[PDB]
Amino acid sequence: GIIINLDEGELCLNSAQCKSNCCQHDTILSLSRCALKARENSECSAFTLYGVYYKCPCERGLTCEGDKSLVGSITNTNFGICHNV
Amino acid sequence: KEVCYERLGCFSDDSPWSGITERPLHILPWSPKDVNTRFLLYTNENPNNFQEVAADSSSISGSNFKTNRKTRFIIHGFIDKGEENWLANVCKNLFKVESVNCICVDWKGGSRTGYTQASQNIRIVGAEVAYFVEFLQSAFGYSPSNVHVIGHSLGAHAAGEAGRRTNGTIGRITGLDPAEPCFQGTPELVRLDPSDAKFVDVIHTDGAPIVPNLGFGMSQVVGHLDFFPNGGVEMPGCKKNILSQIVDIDGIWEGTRDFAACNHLRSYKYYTDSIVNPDGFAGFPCASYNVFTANKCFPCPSGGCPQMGHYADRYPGKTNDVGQKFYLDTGDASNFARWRYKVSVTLSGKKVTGHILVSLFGNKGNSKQYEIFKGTLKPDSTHSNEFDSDVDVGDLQMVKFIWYNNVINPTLPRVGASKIIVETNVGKQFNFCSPETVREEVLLTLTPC
Ligand SMILES: CCCCCCCCO[C@@H]1O[C@H](CO)[C@@H](O)[C@H](O)[C@H]1O
Ligand SMILES: CCCCCCCCO[C@@H]1O[C@H](CO)[C@@H](O)[C@H](O)[C@H]1O
Ligand SMILES: CCCCCCCCO[C@@H]1O[C@H](CO)[C@@H](O)[C@H](O)[C@H]1O
Ligand SMILES: CCCCCCCCO[C@@H]1O[C@H](CO)[C@@H](O)[C@H](O)[C@H]1O
Ligand SMILES: CCCCCCCCO[C@H]1O[C@H](CO)[C@@H](O)[C@H](O)[C@H]1O
Ligand SMILES: *[P@@](=O)(CCCCCCCCCCC)OC
Ligand SMILES: [Ca+2]
Repeated sequence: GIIINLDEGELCLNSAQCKSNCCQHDTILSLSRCALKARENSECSAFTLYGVYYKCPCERGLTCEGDKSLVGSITNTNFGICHNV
Repeated sequence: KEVCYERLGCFSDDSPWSGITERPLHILPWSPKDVNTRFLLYTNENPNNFQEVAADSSSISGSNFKTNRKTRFIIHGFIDKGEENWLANVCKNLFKVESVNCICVDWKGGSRTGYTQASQNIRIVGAEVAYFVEFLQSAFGYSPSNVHVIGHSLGAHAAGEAGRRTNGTIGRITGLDPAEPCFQGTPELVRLDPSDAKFVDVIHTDGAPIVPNLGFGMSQVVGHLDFFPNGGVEMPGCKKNILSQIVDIDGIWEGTRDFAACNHLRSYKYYTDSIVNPDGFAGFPCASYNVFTANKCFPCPSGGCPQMGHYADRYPGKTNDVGQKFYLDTGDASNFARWRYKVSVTLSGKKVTGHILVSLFGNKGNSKQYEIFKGTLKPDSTHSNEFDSDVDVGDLQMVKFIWYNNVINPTLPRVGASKIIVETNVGKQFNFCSPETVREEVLLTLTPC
């Protein structure tokens, strides 16, 4: 909390705090820590407004392809896979 | 002064045991009864419940101990007990790859006291283990070459005491961050050294001076093969802030231990992973660790690199010389395994300022993008860098180049990689080519050439 430039595995409240811009947690009721962004061909999440992810956004030049829904946005579940273009 | 015990012999406070710069105090070890060394057996037959055995035919006989397979003893250090999860956690991983008699040596009766007294208590424990080994030899004709003793901290020296008494006939000892105070710089009689076992391999993870740095382990080289992962002084993932160390993914207890001595405990954490990752810990022979990170000790030499950890005994030249230093980097969290590569990118396109990244694609998968260089990106210039990948990609089929910079030029430049050469740790080279160029933040896919 109130501490910027955090490392992976360090607890966080929001992605702004993480060097890798992804504060992540696997479930709703569980602590979130800084995690690396999704590499190509693995699971990701569409950039969000909630600050944290259940899956991280992709690395540079990569697109997280998957179904993007209105429900998926409010629920932070706009999942997909990292693809080149 | 001399105090003698049945079974174990005498113990004296003569030099060098006491009365020297490193060990001034004249301390004698506690009684065998007090130290209360216990042998807790685990096997493939009994992986979750320990059968407490002892150096007596009825014990070995009534129990699951099989005389036709290796035996590995695990001795803890100061404050710990043989029932600590990390110990049994090692046997359980061993059960994943071999049939074995896993023996956890508990001596909390002597480890949960003043350190100077724990350091002396170490000799009763060594004595207890050599007694048990000689017993297995005499009683069952079991060879001490089938014996492997693993010892963490103080236990590394207790393992060395147990080897002294068996005249270096035990197969091997693995010192997991041998304690420094009261042992570094002293004579071999008093500590682990290559002569205690047929082969001695050591993992160094907390070698900073005890004062003022408080590094619990030694920097001094004490075996045949001495490994210094991450340089052997500061381990990645250790310097997290207080709240994060304590509230880490493994529960409070693990977190708390790590708050207290993360680097030090990394040695057994590394060893446990190597067991199930036989090629994940290639150590590189090198003058020092700075020369290693300076990209001057790659790839593995002819004949190979020794694997740090469990598979270090598979190394052909393990006893060719003593104190051979190897370097390597690991991960900052479980599955500490890393595979080192080297990539040489020759630039094309426009001279710009930025960071260049590369990701590898092979039969077994692909990796993260790794920064190869950052600064002035001038055409036809080549830049190399070695890095530790969290995945083994196998045979390379493709490499994707990519660059970017915090300041976007109003001209919209295009930078390319005319050639990228990937070299694996065993010396295999793959070449990739491209005539194309790309805007920043667009992957340039290079194909085999
Ligand atoms: C419900 C379970 C998920 C909660 C969030 C899990 C965050 C785990 O996170 C991981 O922790 C390690 C050390 O703690 C770091 O090395 C990893 O890089 C980090 O991402
Ligand atoms: C005394 C602490 C109260 C304020 C702490 C707020 C943030 C605590 O941590 C939060 O816990 C939640 C459930 O464990 C997770 O969903 C959050 O992602 C996690 O960061
Ligand atoms: C050494 C004096 C205090 C010992 C620590 C007591 C509290 C932590 O104790 C630990 O609790 C954990 C959960 O049961 C277990 O994993 C450990 O085996 C147990 O010792
Ligand atoms: C996909 C596989 C993720 C494995 C992440 C590691 C899970 C927990 O295992 C390990 O336990 C130790 C306890 O102190 C820590 O030091 C390690 O770094 C931690 O990662
Ligand atoms: C093992 C019994 C003695 C423990 C002494 C603990 C003294 C403080 O030391 C510890 O805390 C420091 C900060 O958290 C860490 O940086 C060190 O790596 C660790 O040794
Ligand atoms: P190893 O058995 C002990 C390594 C050296 C520790 C000495 C420190 C104890 C004195 C108090 C200072 C913190 O650890 C498991
Ligand atoms: Ca010795």
